[PDB]
Amino acid sequence: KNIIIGAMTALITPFKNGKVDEQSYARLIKRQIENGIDAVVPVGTTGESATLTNEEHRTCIEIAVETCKGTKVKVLAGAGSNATHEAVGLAKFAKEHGADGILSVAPYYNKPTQQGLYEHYKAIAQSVDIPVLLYNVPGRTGCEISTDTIIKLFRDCENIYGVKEASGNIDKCVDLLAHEPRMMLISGEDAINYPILSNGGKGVISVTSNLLPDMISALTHFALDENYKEAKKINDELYNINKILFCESNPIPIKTAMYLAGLIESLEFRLPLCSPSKENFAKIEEVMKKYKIKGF
Amino acid sequence: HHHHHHGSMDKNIIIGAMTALITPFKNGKVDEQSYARLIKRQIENGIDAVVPVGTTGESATLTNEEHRTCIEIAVETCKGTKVKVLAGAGSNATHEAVGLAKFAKEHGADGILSVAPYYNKPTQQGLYEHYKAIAQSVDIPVLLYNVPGRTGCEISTDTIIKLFRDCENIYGVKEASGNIDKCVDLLAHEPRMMLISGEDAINYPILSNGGKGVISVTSNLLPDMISALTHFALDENYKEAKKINDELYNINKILFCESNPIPIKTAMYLAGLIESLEFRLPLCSPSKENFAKIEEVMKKYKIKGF
Amino acid sequence: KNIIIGAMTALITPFKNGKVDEQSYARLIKRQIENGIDAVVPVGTTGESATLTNEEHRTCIEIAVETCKGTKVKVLAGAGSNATHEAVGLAKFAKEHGADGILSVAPYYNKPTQQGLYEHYKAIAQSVDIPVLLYNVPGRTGCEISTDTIIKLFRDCENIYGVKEASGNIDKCVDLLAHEPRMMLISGEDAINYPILSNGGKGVISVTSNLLPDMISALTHFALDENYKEAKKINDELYNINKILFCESNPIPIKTAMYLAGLIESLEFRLPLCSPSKENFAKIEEVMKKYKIKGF
Amino acid sequence: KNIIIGAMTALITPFKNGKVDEQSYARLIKRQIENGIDAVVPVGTTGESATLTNEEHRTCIEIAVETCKGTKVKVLAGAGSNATHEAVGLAKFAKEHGADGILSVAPYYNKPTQQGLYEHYKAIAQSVDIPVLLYNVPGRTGCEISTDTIIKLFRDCENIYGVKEASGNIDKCVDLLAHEPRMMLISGEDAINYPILSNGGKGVISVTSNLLPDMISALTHFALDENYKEAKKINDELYNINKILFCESNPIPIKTAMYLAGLIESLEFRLPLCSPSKENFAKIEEVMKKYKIKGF
Ligand SMILES: N[C@@H](CCCC[NH3+])C(=O)O
Ligand SMILES: N[C@@H](CCCC[NH3+])C(=O)O
Ligand SMILES: N[C@@H](CCCC[NH3+])C(=O)O
Ligand SMILES: N[C@@H](CCCC[NH3+])C(=O)O
Ligand SMILES: [Mg+2]
Ligand SMILES: [Mg+2]
Ligand SMILES: [Mg+2]
Ligand SMILES: [Mg+2]
Ligand SMILES: [Mg+2]
Ligand SMILES: [Mg+2]
Ligand SMILES: [Mg+2]
Ligand SMILES: [Mg+2]
Ligand SMILES: [Mg+2]
Ligand SMILES: [Mg+2]
Repeated sequence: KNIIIGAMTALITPFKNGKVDEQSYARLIKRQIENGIDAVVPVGTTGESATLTNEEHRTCIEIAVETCKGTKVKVLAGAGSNATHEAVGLAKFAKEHGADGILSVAPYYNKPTQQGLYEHYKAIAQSVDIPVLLYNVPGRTGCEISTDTIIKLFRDCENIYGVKEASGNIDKCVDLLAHEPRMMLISGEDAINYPILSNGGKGVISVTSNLLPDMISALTHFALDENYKEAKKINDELYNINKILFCESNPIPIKTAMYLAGLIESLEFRLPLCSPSKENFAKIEEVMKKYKIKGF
Repeated sequence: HHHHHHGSMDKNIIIGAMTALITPFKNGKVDEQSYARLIKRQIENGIDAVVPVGTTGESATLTNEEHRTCIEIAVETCKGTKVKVLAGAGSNATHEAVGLAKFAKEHGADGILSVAPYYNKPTQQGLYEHYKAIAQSVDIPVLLYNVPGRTGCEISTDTIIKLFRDCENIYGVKEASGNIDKCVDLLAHEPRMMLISGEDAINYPILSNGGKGVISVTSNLLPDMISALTHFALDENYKEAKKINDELYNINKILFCESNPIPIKTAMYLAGLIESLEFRLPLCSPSKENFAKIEEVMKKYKIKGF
Repeated sequence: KNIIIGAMTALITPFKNGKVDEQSYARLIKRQIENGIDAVVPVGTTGESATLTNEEHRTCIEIAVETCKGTKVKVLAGAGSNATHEAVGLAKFAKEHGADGILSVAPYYNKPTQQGLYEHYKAIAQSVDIPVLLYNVPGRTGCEISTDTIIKLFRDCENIYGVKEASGNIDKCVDLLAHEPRMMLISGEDAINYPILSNGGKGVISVTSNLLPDMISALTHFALDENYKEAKKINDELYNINKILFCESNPIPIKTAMYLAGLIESLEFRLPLCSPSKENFAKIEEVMKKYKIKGF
Repeated sequence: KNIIIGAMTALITPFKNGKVDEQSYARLIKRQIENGIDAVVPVGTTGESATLTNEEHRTCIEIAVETCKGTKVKVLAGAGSNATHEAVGLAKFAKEHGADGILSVAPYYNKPTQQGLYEHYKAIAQSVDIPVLLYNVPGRTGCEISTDTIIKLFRDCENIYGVKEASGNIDKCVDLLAHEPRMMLISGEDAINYPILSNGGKGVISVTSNLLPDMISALTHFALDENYKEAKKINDELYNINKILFCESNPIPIKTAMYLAGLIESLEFRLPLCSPSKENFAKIEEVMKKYKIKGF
């Protein structure tokens, strides 16, 4: 099986005058590459998938692919949708425009059954010939991909090689790798990156790495080298910033932090996302003071 | 200039017994001629309003063109009758929801339903700005829609009341949260709003506390019973309304043994009201066990034909 | 069946120098009788069941029985326990000492199965010949008595006549009375007293009635006569105090309010229960100013 | 601080004819000592604390103390209660009768505030001079000891040295040891024993070790010696039995399994606990067949 693992960043999407700032997007991706990141994920939840147009979603995949040329860094394109026909179209676009793989979030809002989830992902995997990583985040979608469904998809479909888990459920992470140890479990919760890696997870798809790419990369690579002491030391040091980046719904805090660090020009969202409360803005600024934030 | 005193300024409303219409498919396309026939069946069985393309209508998997087409068919079919069209126009992107709202206005809908943004979990401030922009885009009634089990977010009682008091067109909320405490909270602090039940099994408890209508899944199958329940309740004949709500519990519950609208489409198919048990992925046929369970509950109810 | 319905009060237990103030207990119950209450419940959760000794628990049942002699008010003695042999002993004491019926909370902490709950209540009901009211409060016990178990118990044991529901689940209340309309459903959540009664419930067991017995009494009797408009008006007017009485864990706010109204001499709890925060103390006082509180 | 760490067993309490089988209890403890277990915990939830009399609870502490005398195995006596005066009395008994420390579950059913929890445990810790381990299990108690309260108690009272966590929340486990790495975090959920130990936890209090003391012992000692690969291997191999032992509420499955293994003479509980369902009886019987169960 082809795989995409290691330290990965769920990229924020910067706006200027309501438009995607395509030149700041490329600059932010190069900053990730230059700080030890193994792959980048354009247009996930962190990238404001919901409020981009279909053209804008596709444009950001192209920029990521272009920016990573000549490097070892891969593009795991965000291509999920709650409509199977939309998700297949995004999968085919990413394949035909040079992405190395795709991420595929579980359908949100319409709550498919486990059978429907299996048929949803089977259609996606049959549409392309590049790796497909499942993405489970029940707090946002309203549904859960069960362990049985995940494992069945891993064994029945060639391109499906693992799952990104954002469920705060370490028991399920043990369940997954105890019954299918060949799968690639990827952490989708920054605060518990180390516990997932220490149980055999093979990477992270990170919000914090937008701000601190070198620290997330070092944490992951320490763990992959079985230097558990050093990986845990970074995970413990990062807890305070990992928590404050979710005081409000992601990506509101991380964009606030990137703005306070001078890495994005303006603190701009697309509705229904908005600026954080003045209280939480001050809380984020205060937590940041304990970390050394790399520039460009 | 904006202000905070819209509560008692005359708000156009859409209340009574309302149906969240299923969307029939034929060879993967919207069966536009079965859609019109089903809406006419609703009109002839005492329903006061219809809601095209909600969650029950598989809004998520329809294209933008198909979503707009189904609103047009509903508007056309209810012309010359007392039945209103409350167009489903929600989106998790504010610019999409504004575009749908303006479409519904410009093509003759009587009002709009607007679900709270799903998946991206906006803050209460974000929800306020989301709804504020939608309501300022049109001049027809806007009913908020709270269903946290599907969206991942909740519109607070405080936010709902602020929107009611700050914007002219927001006139109430459809609640699908299984939280009768919140329903008491809403009408005790803002009794001028229209609380609409979005949970069939508890239609009567919501109406008995001052709710003014239902937006029902069960009425797809049994429109006469849901309409009679509501009109009994609106006339304060609570004994007869409760008697029907009790009779419908078994079917109200079994219609969610799997995720709506999988059971209701199965039942409409078992009743001969649609030609195919067709969904758009990721939705699918129910399990064989749940199929039998649905068939088996239906037998105790009288289902009106065409 | 023989039943105990209507407006009922979950009595607070006052302490004086670390012992139960038995003369304040009697004075408080007499205040309930004179303000339209139909029954009183000694030693529930509100009465600090957990921290009373077995002798004090039994003494408090005795005081309630004595005080309601010669009146229309009944005593529904609190007799629950998470050990069946303890719950049987309390039930038999209540019977032998003149209680009109018993309330029996579902076993807490040890989480029995539905089969175990059935055997638990069957042994209790067979031990006495007075009415037994089940009590479901999953947020405190960790278990739920299923609708099926409640209906089975109602139909299989002669003296079990209903359930007190404190689960915030109006769907379950419709389920209960649609499938077994002969049972007595009793509200155990003050804020939704009117919605439960309007669906056919026949009474409440109230925390707020400790402070405002006349208002809860009028609400219940209005509703039982199908004067729903007048009952809803009181339920709506009581929402603010109904909510603030749970700003902290019951019975901390209600005992605070009774002290703030001068109805008890000292604001004393038994650890692990404690006085509320300074802020919540002031918040309860401010909500109270909007209500008419009867004295002695 | 004095501490009690390592691989520990939450002992089942066998009954025979409705009484505690005191000779089987001692025999079971000797089996634990002989399989590398570092300490035993009499009368927890697994020991049916709720349904034992005050005298039976105290007797089982005495049997554990006597059976482990002259050996290296410690006794961490279960002494919790939802009434502070009861918990202090149990704590003093354990001290006066030779226990090495005490475990003290957070108060169940009456839901104290964080301030009440602090005063509850401060009173317990001041009553004795032996180590005190807190016990958080919100699914059974209805309350949670916050990270702040645990750390404050650890820093303010000499005897309080850690917490047994049974909340399925690895984020909280990272939170605890990142802000107070000197405390002893003890796993209270068998399925995730290895992830908690891999983050710096120093022991387990196990249900599964009743049946497989050698395997739980080996898992813990592998982890404490930083052989993470071998500890994970055992944790992964134990997942199936760890899960089936909670198909129904603990200790119903574990007693069933001990009965099926011939380690106790009768499968009898005290109401409200009861035998499992017939299908669940068969399910436990299977999972056991994949494991090698040591005898006496
Ligand atoms: N509002 C749409 C937009 C999708 C286009 C970007 N992926 C959704 O969240 O599904
Ligand atoms: N999957 C998209 C499609 C919307 C198309 C119009 N109903 C969504 O649910 O937002
Ligand atoms: N702590 C004991 C007290 C029993 C005394 C009677 N309520 C319990 O909660 O079960
Ligand atoms: N049922 C009481 C009795 C305890 C006696 C031994 N701790 C309780 O669970 O607290
Ligand atoms: Mg995706
Ligand atoms: Mg700046
Ligand atoms: Mg006409
Ligand atoms: Mg909508
Ligand atoms: Mg107000
Ligand atoms: Mg009781
Ligand atoms: Mg008791
Ligand atoms: Mg009258
Ligand atoms: Mg204990
Ligand atoms: Mg735990």
